[PDB]
Parts: sequence; structure tokens; C-alpha cells
Amino acid sequence: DLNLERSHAQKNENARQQLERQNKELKVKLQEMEGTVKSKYKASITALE
Amino acid sequence: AKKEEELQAALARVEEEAAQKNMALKKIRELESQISELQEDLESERASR
Repeated sequence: DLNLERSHAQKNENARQQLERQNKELKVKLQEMEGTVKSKYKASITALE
Repeated sequence: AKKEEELQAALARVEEEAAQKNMALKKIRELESQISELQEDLESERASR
């Protein structure tokens, strides 16, 4: 049971690490998507005006 | 990619603005030539008067 419990705990760490790793990438993507959209559209709006 | 994409748009504006500047520069030279011809007619017409 100890070895089996460690497997579940170790698997939970990998799944938990994936969530933490994905959170860092998600924040970086949202921070970059906002700038790439707010900048590519702001300059285009100025040209049309 | 944001600066690269924006850099391409800025470079394209120079090409687009350069096209209009070329026509404006050519029109200025053509209009200036007409002013010289018109000035000669005024002096010739005034002198003949």
C-alpha cells in the first residue's frame, strides 16, 4: 500500500506540476495575446482614421 | 512578432506615403512650370499693353 500510495502521490505531483506549468504558460499567453491584439488593432485603427 | 508585424506596417506606410509624395512632387514641378509660363504671359501682355 505504501508503494501503491506513493505511485498515486507521485502521479498527483506530475498532474499538479502540469497544472502549475500550464498556469505559467496560460498567464504568458494571455499577457501576450492582449498586447498583440491591442497593438495590431490600435495601429490599424489609426491608419483607417 | 508584434514589433516585426508593426515594423512591416510602418515600412508599408513609407512606401504608400512615398507614392503620394512622388505624385505631389511631380505636380508641384508641373504647377511651378505653369506659373513661370503664366508669368511670362503677364509680362508680355503687360508690356504689349
